Amino acid sequence: QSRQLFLFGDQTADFVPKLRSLLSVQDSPILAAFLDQSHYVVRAQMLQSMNTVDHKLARTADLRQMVQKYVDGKLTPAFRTALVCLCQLGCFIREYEESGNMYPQPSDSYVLGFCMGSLAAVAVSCSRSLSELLPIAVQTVLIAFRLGLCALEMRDRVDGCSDDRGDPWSTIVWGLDPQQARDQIEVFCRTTNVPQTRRPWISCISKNAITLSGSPSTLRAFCAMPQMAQHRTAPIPICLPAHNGALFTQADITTILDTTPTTPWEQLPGQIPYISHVTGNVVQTSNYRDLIEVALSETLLEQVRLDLVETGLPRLLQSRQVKSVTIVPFLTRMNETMSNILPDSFISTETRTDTGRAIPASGRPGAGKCKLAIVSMSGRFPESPTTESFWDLLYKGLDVCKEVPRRRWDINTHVDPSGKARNKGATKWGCWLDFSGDFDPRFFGISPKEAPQMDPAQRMALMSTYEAMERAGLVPDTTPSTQRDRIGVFHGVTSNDWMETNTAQNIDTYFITGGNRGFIPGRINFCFEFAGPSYTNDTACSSSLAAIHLACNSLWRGDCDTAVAGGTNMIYTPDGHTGLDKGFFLSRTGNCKPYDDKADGYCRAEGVGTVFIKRLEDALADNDPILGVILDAKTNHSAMSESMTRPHVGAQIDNMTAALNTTGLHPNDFSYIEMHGTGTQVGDAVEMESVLSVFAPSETARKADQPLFVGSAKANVGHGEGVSGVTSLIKVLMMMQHDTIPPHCGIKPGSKINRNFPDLGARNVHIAFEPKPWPRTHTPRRVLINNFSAAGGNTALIVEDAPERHWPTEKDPRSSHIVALSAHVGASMKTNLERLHQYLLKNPHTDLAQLSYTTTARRWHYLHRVSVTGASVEEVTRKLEMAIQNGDGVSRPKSKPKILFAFTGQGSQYATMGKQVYDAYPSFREDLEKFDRLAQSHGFPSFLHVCTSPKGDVEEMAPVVVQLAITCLQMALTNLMTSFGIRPDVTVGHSLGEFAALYAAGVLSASDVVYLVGQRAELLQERCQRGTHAMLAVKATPEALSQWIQDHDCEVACINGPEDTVLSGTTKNVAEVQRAMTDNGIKCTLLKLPFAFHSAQVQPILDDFEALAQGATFAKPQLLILSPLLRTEIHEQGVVTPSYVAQHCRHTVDMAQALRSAREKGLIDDKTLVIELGPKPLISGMVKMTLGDKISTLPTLAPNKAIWPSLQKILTSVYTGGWDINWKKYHAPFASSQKVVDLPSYGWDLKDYYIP
Amino acid sequence: RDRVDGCSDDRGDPWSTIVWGLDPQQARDQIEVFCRTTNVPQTRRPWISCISKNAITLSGSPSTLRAFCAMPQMAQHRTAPIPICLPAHNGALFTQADITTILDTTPTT
Repeated sequence: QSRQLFLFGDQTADFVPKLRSLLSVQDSPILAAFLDQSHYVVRAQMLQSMNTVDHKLARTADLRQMVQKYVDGKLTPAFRTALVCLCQLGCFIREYEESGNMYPQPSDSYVLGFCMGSLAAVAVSCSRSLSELLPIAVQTVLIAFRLGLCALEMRDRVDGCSDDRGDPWSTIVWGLDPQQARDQIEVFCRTTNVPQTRRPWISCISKNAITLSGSPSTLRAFCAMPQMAQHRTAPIPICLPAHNGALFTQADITTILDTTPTTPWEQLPGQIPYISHVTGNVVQTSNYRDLIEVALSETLLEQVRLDLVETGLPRLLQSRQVKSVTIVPFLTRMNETMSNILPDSFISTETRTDTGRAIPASGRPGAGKCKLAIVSMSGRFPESPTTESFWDLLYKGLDVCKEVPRRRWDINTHVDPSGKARNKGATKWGCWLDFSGDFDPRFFGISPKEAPQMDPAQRMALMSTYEAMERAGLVPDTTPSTQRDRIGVFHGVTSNDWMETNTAQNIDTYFITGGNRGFIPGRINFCFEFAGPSYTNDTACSSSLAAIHLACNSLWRGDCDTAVAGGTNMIYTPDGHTGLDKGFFLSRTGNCKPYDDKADGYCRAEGVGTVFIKRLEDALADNDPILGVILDAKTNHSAMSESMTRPHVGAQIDNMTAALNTTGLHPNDFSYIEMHGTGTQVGDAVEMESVLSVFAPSETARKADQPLFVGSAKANVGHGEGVSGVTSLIKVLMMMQHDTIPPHCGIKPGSKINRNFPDLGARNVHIAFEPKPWPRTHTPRRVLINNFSAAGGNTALIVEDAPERHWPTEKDPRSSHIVALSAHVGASMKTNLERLHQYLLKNPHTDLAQLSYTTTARRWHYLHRVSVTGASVEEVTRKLEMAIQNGDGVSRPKSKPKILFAFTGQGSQYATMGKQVYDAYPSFREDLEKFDRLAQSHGFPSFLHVCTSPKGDVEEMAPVVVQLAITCLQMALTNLMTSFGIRPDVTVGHSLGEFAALYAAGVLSASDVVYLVGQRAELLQERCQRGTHAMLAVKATPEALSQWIQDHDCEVACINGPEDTVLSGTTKNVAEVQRAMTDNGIKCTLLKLPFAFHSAQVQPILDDFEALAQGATFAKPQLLILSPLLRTEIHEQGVVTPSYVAQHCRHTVDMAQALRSAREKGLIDDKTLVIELGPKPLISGMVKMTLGDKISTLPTLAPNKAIWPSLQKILTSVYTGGWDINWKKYHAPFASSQKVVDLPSYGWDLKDYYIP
Repeated sequence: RDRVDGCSDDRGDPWSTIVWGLDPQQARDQIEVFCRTTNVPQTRRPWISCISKNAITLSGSPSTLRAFCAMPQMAQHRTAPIPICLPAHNGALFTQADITTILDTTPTT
């Protein structure tokens, strides 16, 4: 039968690319565990067996840093053995963890390893599943690291002068017989007098070649001599001894297997047969420890005989498969090489190779090992009250360095000699925000008296946070990630001006409480009701970026699902100017002016900045507008510096390298570096060499046609000293938005770069002087952000490009759309209306469905409200203009109108009933099909064909089907209105709609309504006779008809209004009454019916129907029920019983009296919404005639009409009344429109709360 | 469960019980007679969920199920309640359409 061969290679392989592949896999738990544990064990072992100087150079915290330091020549040759074994085992683990294949088994597998590739073979052969292989593989990696240390020691014991001579200890010589090579070695060593320990030896004996190992000096002298010139040679870059039984001994292996006891040697027996690379035979079955010892003996004590392997492997299978069915192909699984040899030696029989990754996808990577999506942003910057103005200022390369105005403080009042007194300034520059006093306290539930005592930074942070929340379409408690208890606030602030100390004009009890320093995030938590973790950070000049790091850490740990990371910097008290302007740290000139031969300092600036961060999975599920993705945050300290102030090049290099190692990206994947650009003459020099060392190390470096640009927002707005990190992140996100690298304003056109950067261009590192196109392509654009502080802390943030998801374009079936606006006052209502109107005029091509989705489902709805419906953006624009002109929302609302559900009788049936809602909302369709199945399980025929098929009207339809169709349609409509959030306050049904009213009131369950209606209809069909009675609609008061009814034996069926009554009786009596009152001028309508309820025709079924109704459960009403039978209200448990339901079908429907009594009792006023549920509005006329024209009746369905005008009028009226709609369920079945449109920001009702 | 007993949001009482020493056919006949005599709607009838060899399990709405057991001709049998409060194992209440709705958000190519 077929078998599989697993092959493992030696150290000669190229493992760095493959190992880099393993470190990037994402949905493999065992592989991640294997990498973590292998690094842990090697980290433990390398302290014991390394000297102090060599350990400090090679010390690593993670496997990615180990792989980095290996390629930099900071490790030793001992690490190569460990890393190659680790790569082989990780490759096996990934191959079998991604395909989901059955683990290799003893009876269908073989394992073979070459020249230290046998350790992984032993580990794999001693396992039954991938769970048992994890600890064994970690132990094997430890043993492989110990094998490398033993060979390094022997290398130094033979050639102590070869600490630098890591030259090839081996070479390949072609066309040389082993015996001739042996004799030549002997003669050369005898003639040249070489010590016995330096003699060459043959490591490997292949068929067309042999490998010669030895000390580089003697080996090269032996090869570089006559009698070997004919042979072609190739050095092998390995620099360790091996395969020499004259140098190693069993006692060397015993030292390797020292820290590896397992209580039973057979704790791990062997399963898969094992083949030796020095014999070509199957090794006798043993346990793990006895097989590792064999592997090390073969590696260090014996010659690797590849010719014997090639001869014996074919014979091994031939002796086995011959006893089996037949010799069949061989799957060959490889890790480094030696496949290509096997199919050639095998083409005599059997061979194949492998590949695969075919298990179902999973849930996205967890809280860790996952990217963080920035979904919105906001802030305030100098001369930029928005992020749009900030970009417009970046684009042209403006600097806004400016002196203090009289608004904050007048320098002329400070005119005085050298400031040796208190509160004496020494510098005059500074970039303040003119718009600092503006606030809207009422939006945040704050008294206008309390507002002046608040810290301005706090108020601007509040408004910016709301703006960022608006820009992401984030509504708390609407998605799993936006539950109020899963939202944290992470603020970074270092200097608080006039927040806790200065105030003297006014003091109250609520002065220090509420604003100490922890009340910025605390007040954000309280005002927005965020009940997750809350922190503040002081890292002075990297407070905001370190706070973003803390927020990312909380998101990676799982402490929150959404993070609000920001920062503020205020200079309201200019006292800080004096302190810094003593060591020349501050500047007596303009803006920061980053790296150049002109730098003299930096200018302080104020600002605010907010970003909302989620995990990428949560933002993808919420349909949020991702701005960018965070890949890694890193922080360290430049503690090993001459002073805290002095920056250290090594520390910054280490931080940037750590970020790069974590992300797994090459330095050539980065197109922009956002530098800290402190502005000091020497400060920027250190950062530039750090950047070049990390990113553009040399000329002709990997930079060939991929330029790197550098710059900093400190050139445009100054040094934020706490908002620098958020400012830089916001700048970088707005570069991806506009696909443009802004010009750099640090260097004047007539100036020159600093002489310490002589050949920036030669390295392919440029500084934009004009806006540069930065197009968005299929390859994401990566940016590195840097932040430093004079406290010594360094933060580095790597930001990627957001992906392109699908945005499923598809036409929306709706013909019109609703656009909703709201505000907490009238001024804001007018402002928001004007802003949306201007926006739509400026962008006439916007999507209307997505506009509706954004305005309704992705917004919070305040007191004042407005709605508009249009078929296109132009119609909506006209209607918005009319709303602006007429007011429409500027006046306070009131009274929250009551909602009455009215259910129509049985004269409203028609084919294709409610088919438009059935085709619009899957929930309605599911409910209707559920009710049809429920009726079928009750013993009644299916009625669903009434509401879908257009064939057949009354010919093939019995009363049961049409009555059940009407009733179940009304119940489904009730469920649909309940989903949208519409809760009735009272119910009323006419004749057959009474049951739906009871269902809506909570009295009956769905089965009890179906049961009662169907049983009543079946009794009617069975007992009564069709066509005996008739109904007569008469335009006369029921009192005036007493004589005509008391003489012709008729009866009053329904009293539908003050002058509308329906009479019932036999056909002869009905005709006689019609003739009699026709001659009197009365207008009558004759209705022919097969069965006449509320007449004498239903007497026989009364007793039977009352007995059946005993089985139904009548519960306590949950809401008022208007009873046309009792002509009063029902609000107790015992009123509705089987006796009530029996009388209802026989006595008169006094709809007029029920409505009149409800009006008198004050239960329904004229300003209440009467939502008419049913196939056709008939109680609307009753309500209009009985109560008046001042009551609004809202139909649902109609025979030949579109639902959307009617459905949207209900939602609009309820929404404008003051009630809350479940807008997410109104938009749910239309995925095309579920995209957030970038609309204007909130129309803040701003006022100047400036304190003198 | 809510479609049959909307007044059983609080009545999460045992929708099932175990009755020992009752033949399935005798239980079926007694259920039929009780339902015919007491005029119970077709959706509230008891049904046998499980048929072991020594016992059977009777499922139904708690109100009708307890009234059926709490009557003569079943006093002899020892009964215990199963604290489960959901319907199941009833082809007269569920249908292939319910299963199709269940397997909605589960396509594999």
